[PDB]
Amino acid sequence: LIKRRRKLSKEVTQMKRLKPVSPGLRWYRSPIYPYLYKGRPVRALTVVRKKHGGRNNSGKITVRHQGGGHRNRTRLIDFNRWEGGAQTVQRIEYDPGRSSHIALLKHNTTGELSYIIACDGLRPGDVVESFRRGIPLSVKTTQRGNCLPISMIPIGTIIHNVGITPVGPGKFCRSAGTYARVLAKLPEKKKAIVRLQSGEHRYVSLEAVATIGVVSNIDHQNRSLGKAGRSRWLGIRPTVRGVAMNKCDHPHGGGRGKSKSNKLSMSPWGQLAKGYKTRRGKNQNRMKVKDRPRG
Amino acid sequence: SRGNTYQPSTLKRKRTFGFLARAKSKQGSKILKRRKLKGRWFLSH
RNA sequence: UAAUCUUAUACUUAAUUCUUAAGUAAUAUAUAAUAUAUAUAUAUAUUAUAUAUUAUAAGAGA
RNA sequence: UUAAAUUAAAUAUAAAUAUAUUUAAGAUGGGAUAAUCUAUAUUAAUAAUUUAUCUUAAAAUAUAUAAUUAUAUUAUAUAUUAUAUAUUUAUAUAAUAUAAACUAAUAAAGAUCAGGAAAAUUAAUGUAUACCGUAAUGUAGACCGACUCAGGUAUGUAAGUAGAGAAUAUGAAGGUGAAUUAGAUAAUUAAAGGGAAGGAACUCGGCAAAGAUAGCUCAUAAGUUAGUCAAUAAAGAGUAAUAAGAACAAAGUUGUACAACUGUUUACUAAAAACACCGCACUUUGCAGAAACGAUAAGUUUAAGUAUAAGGUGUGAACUCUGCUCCAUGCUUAAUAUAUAAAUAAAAU
RNA sequence: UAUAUUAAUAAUGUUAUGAAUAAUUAUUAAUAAUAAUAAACUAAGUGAACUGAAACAUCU
Ligand SMILES: [Mg+2]
Ligand SMILES: [Mg+2]
Ligand SMILES: [Mg+2]
Ligand SMILES: [Mg+2]
Ligand SMILES: [Mg+2]
Ligand SMILES: [Mg+2]
Ligand SMILES: [Mg+2]
Ligand SMILES: [Mg+2]
Ligand SMILES: [Mg+2]
Ligand SMILES: [Mg+2]
Ligand SMILES: [Mg+2]
Ligand SMILES: [Mg+2]
Ligand SMILES: [Mg+2]
Ligand SMILES: [Mg+2]
Ligand SMILES: [Mg+2]
Ligand code: NA
Repeated sequence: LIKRRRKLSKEVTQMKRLKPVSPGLRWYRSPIYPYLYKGRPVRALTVVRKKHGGRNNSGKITVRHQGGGHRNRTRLIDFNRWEGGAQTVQRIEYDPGRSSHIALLKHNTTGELSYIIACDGLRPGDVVESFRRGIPLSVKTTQRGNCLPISMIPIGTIIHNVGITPVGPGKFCRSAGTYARVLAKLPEKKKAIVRLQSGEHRYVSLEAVATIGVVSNIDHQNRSLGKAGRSRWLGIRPTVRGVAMNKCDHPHGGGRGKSKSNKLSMSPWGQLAKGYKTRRGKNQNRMKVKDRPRG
Repeated sequence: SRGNTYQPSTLKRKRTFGFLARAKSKQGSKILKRRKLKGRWFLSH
């Protein structure tokens, strides 16, 4: 079994590219995941994702660049895990509404189904558990796939989903390939110190859930969309540069020929785009302990 | 080639400019009252 | 921290339902007495008196 | 999606109102059964993004000596005949019966861009079938264009012959031959056809107009990011054709500048070297976020997302690469240096 | 669905056992019904700008 595991670890995810018969196919690059299920999700666990186009309830675009991608079904995925008891992972699926893969768990006592975010090496046929509801010697608990309060995880262990409050769901490190690490634990204050994917070291409540391991689809980073069309399919409308506009529209607008107009890089609404911290003064993350690396 | 800007469809026109549409909203009510005060024969589509 | 803020989720009487008042049962908390166990202190049981029937949990917090 | 509509106190707001939440409205979609014609009422009980259907296998037909070769057939859609079971009406079986297209239904299955929402069964008792649309016009004299306007306007069928096709030719049937005619055809204009000898001498510039030696099957270099990308390569061949002899598809090679490329753009003078892009880089934001909107608020988008995400900024695929410089304007960290604004006792002239 | 529903009765047809259950008609009683409404004048909330100042910002 150990040998098999080792072999699996060794095996790298290939990067599929078609023959460059069109100039757009030249730079399309996607990771292959062959163990990743083929078919559909469970209709009882999906709801329609209703497209907004980046328009607010005013009808006005509030967030630019959002637009008409493919039709999409949202999968209700469990970021909570309040169930407890073993669960066999039936299959690992593609989720269009997030970068990570998702795993379909069947709970063994009941036969009831749920989706989780898939951990890195998780595979169909594996078994995981949840320990929100206490334990009912120790190392059997801590293994990639299962969730538990941070109070139960050994210091130094890499984890992915991280809650903020005890009663609350996993908010942090849910994207493809991401992960956090438990740095310290303070029982007296009821806080643990977690370093998040950015590198910030932050206080999190002790009873806050986390699931062990790294988020799956680590190779997602390297995928190269090959053509404009692909972005469009993903609901990403084109971004127009300030410099290509007129002063009425953007601070960078105007000028005969291309020119930054000796104006500090800034947004269309005038706030600075390089370096300027936007959360500042009184409002600020109290639980910040050690700051992120750059700014 | 411009000129043909009005592209009749009865549904759209009744729904947008119709009497019921006017009477349903406060602004619409104002308009109807205005037209009554002028003595217009036709208060809206 | 009962400052501020955040998030989640029984009967009787009197003017078919509603409301009041009395007591009694039920649960909780506070105070007092008695019995037992352990190291003047902690735990359990019984009795007396008082109070309650927007809440609970989580978080930030002068 | 919409709704002076709906929770002492739903929340917020100079008023108007706005917001989340319920309720109702809202087709462009979904909605039992049915020529062997069909009954929707009342009461009682407990679906589908796109796309393909190959290869194999099976059996059939011919050559040759069970096995090989070659060919077509292979999931469904009726009628006729002959059989066995309930009793001419039913059930199942066997045999017989073209082509290339199309339709619907069936099953199986490949791609990443991962593919709507919403209203149960049986039994008993029932049914007299409401309302409205229905002409004609609808690639137009009957709509939108001020006109009986060469413009704009959604869907299905669209006889054969021919062919890869809804190409192109004809046109069976149907429809139509018109609010201008009749003559004449000068100069001249428009839209065509032909042209000796020259072949770009024209002109800003081969603009315009010529120019196609198979549309099937072969054969196709350099260069290259290795993609018959270049390529529908040019040239060239096979079948057809020996100077008389349809229409339509198909019009060269090379160098340089600019931009990678397919795209988008000034509706009505500019389609480009401009925007976009895939990629590259910088940056803000830990979610009780950042960004945007919000007389401003609640609150919405961001997102049922969580730093491999999201917002902003520059550059704009890839290959070889990205030197030196924080003076200045910003941002950003560190302090000490250091001024000042409002806001206080009680007490002095 | 006020040629409404409920109750009460009365004549009527059916079923199961003089009494019980459902159906229709007829009288009596009970139970809700319909924001078409002025205009100017008055008070209050918010409150421009053009303009004038021979420019304009205090002011208007
Ligand atoms: Mg410009
Ligand atoms: Mg220049
Ligand atoms: Mg007009
Ligand atoms: Mg509107
Ligand atoms: Mg409805
Ligand atoms: Mg016309
Ligand atoms: Mg000349
Ligand atoms: Mg010349
Ligand atoms: Mg041509
Ligand atoms: Mg270009
Ligand atoms: Mg043009
Ligand atoms: Mg580049
Ligand atoms: Mg980014
Ligand atoms: Mg540029
Ligand atoms: Mg006033
Ligand atoms: Na500029």
